[PDB]
Amino acid sequence: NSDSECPLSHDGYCLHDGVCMYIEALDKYACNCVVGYIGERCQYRDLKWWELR
Repeated sequence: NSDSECPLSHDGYCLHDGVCMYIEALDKYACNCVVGYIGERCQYRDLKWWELR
């Protein structure tokens, strides 16, 4: 479904960008702020781009 529609809330649920995407009628939630904040719901490191990748 690519369900990431939670407008002002995607950036509200989280911190330094906030993005809500994983649900998919599975009630999932991956919250991916920015390459510099990712942990459970974006708050640890730049794992995504620099640290791990």
